[PDB]
Amino acid sequence: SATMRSAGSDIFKTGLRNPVRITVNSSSLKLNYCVVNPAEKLQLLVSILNNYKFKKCIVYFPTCVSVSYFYSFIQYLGKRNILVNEVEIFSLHGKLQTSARTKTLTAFTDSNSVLFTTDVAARGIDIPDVDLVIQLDPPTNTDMFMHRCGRTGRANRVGKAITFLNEGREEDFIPFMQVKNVELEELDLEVKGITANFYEDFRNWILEDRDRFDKGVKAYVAFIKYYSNHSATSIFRLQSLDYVGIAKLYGLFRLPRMPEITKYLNWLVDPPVNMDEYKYKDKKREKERQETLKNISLINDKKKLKSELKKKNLAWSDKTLTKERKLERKEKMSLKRKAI
Amino acid sequence: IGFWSTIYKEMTVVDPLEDINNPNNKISTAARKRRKLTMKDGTIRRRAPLSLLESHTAPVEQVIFDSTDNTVGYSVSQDHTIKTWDLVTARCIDTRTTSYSLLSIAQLSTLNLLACGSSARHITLHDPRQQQLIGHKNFVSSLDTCPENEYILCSGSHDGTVKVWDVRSTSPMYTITREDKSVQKGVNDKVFAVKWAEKVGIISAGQDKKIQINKADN
Amino acid sequence: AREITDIKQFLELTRRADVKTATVKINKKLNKAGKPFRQTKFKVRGSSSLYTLVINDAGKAKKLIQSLPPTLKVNRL
RNA sequence: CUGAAUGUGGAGACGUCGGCGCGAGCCCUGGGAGGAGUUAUCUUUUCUUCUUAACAGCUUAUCACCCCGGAAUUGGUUUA
RNA sequence: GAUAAGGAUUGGCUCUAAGGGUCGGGUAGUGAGGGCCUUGGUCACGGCCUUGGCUUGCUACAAUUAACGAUCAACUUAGA
Repeated sequence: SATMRSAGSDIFKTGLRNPVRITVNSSSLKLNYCVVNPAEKLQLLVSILNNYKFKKCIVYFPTCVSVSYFYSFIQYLGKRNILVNEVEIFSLHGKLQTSARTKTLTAFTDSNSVLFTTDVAARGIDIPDVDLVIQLDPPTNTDMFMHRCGRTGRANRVGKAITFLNEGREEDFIPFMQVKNVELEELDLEVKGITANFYEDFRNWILEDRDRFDKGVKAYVAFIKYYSNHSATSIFRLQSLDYVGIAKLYGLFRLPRMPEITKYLNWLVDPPVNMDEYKYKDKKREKERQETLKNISLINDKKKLKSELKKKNLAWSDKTLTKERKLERKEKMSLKRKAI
Repeated sequence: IGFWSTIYKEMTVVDPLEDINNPNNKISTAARKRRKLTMKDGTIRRRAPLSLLESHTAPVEQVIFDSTDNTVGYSVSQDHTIKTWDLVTARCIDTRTTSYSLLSIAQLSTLNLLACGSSARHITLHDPRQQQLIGHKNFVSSLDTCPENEYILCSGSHDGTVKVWDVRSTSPMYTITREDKSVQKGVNDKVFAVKWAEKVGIISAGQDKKIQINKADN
Repeated sequence: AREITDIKQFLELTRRADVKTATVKINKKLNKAGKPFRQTKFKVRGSSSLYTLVINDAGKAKKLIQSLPPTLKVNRL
């Protein structure tokens, strides 16, 4: 392993008998970072793809649903000729069927190509002629960071790695890498092409198909869970997370009901849009949605009965109802005795 | 038994698609593909029987037309019976019970007899309104009648020998055997078909691939 | 006492030379389905034991009653 | 599913205490089907019956033992 | 009971065996089969032998993110 030192005492779990540890050591590549508002992050990605000089760019995303969702949206942008270049864009996450993954990888390996991939491609595999590596977010574990930007620099080739930061606790990631003997030189990139429309364009593209809305909200919630499972808790704080900024990044117009959203922090679009007139645009699921809508009260009552049965099955529920009775009687007595 | 027409324009047509296409209630994809794989050899015309004569209780081995009436349909089956049929009304008229299963039937209308060769290695003579020929050593599979002589009929059996019989007698008058060097008497030697051709003689065929011709002319 | 399940064994026991009498006992009882039924116990004693055949079918019990020897004294209940 | 002389083995046959597991009888108790008492007032109330022997057939076991396999990143495990 | 919660707008991380079965992809040219036609001779509207114009096969360009869709068959609230 290229980071065999990190698995320190866990090597003896493998059952070594007569072992000999071997360490081999030798500016090949550039390590940059950009500190920008999250809602602009995707736009910045675009401003890199259509301006920088590369043969192959690998763009890393946190989750698989994010890979598919942003791949579709960037394809839609390229349909409108937002970015004009001889760029072919592929997506490759690890939840696909194996044959599709093999075909996508062999098509990308075979002319200027951009890859939207999760951490499946980060480690081990070697695609020649890869010039640019972008980490749209820093990885969940920092040990893999060196792998994600390590796809370049073979034979001291001129390759660049870029990372994006959330402006809130960005002061902790750079020294953390420095202690681990990694120097990240700050890079300033202008956010080209955004005045007022980009989030509006994302929002009005979401309004066309409810599947796009579902994919966007699912990706946002998946990213929130992914951020919850983060090492170096001090550096990556859930409280300091820009929930509104991230939601603006994904084009959503409503914060999903999460414990994080309720505690640490709704309608992003000031004139709200009702879900009743939102059409799924798919014939098979449209009738299912309308049937569920017509059965709103029945499912609501099923959940109400479930809630009551959960109430009666909690710890010493009869005593809790008794205590609520006493508190309610005393409070409703004081509610008039104080006034009189 | 199926009652069919030579002229196919006179029968109701059957549509293999119609079973799975018109109702299309709960036919699965596998069933649909299985049905479709039966029509790969083009779209050939398909017809339904004029009638189904169904009275036997075991598989039917042979059915013949009446040599004179063309409406009477004597048949033999494995349920030990000879049944005569009224083709106009498509029903069984008369039934005769035999002691063993019947494998071949032939008619001698010029002297009014029915020769039914059975699995009991003998041919029974019946009067369709007595004597049995014996000598075969296996299942009697096929029968035929001499066209020029009125009392002579040939029989082929699974023992590899054809035999010509006079109705008035009870023993074979000639026993034809398969003329081949590579044939074995009991390994591959059977007679599945025998024919009395009025212009060439006796035609025999069976387990051996050879089609044998014998003179059988006085 | 002993319980037997074979009807012909019961008939063979009742056909021996030194046999005094046979008892036919009727019981009205419920099955697992809750529907009541009539159960017949045919008891006859051999040399040193009393063999009992239990029949929960009315028709089989009637046939066994009809199949008993005509010279055998039968105790009803 | 034979087994003499001869030589052995088992049951009979064996100190006391502690906790844990299992069974049966008694006690407690719900429904219902009967019977008895009290009832100025209240009391779905108080008492009592609702049982299954030796023997026989089928089935049912912790412990112990056998076969495969070869264990430290030491595992299994009792209230102990 | 796994999977971050359990009145609410539930959708919830990366990699890593399986996640009920089955079926299904274009546009063009030419061979085949069916269907409506029609034309002659032949036997008392119906045969026989002949004449000219929905299924499938072979080649040529797009699609290979079918990462889609269709159908059959399964399934109900673990709380005291």
